[PDB]
Amino acid sequence: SSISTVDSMIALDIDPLENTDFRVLELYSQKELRSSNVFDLEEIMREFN
Amino acid sequence: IRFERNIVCTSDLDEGIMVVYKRNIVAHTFKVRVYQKVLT
Repeated sequence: SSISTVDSMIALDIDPLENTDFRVLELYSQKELRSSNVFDLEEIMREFN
Repeated sequence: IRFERNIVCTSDLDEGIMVVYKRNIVAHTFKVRVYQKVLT
C-alpha cells in the first residue's frame, strides 16, 4: 500500500460568514443632550417658583 | 500512483411567538386643586 494515490479533488472550502452582533452605539449620553442648552426650562421654572 | 476514491463528499431554529414592550415615557398626570385669595 505504498504505491501512493492521486488527490484529484479540487478544494473549494468556502468559510461561512461569521456572525456579527451589532452594537447600539450611543454618541452623546442623555446627560450631555440635556446639558447642551443655554436655557433649561426646568431651571427657569424652578427659579420663577 | 493508483486512484483510490479519495473524495468522500458526505454533506426553524426556535419558532415562537414574541411580544415586544417599550419603556413608558408618558408622564403621570394628576389633578391639583389650588386655593388662593387675591387682595387688590
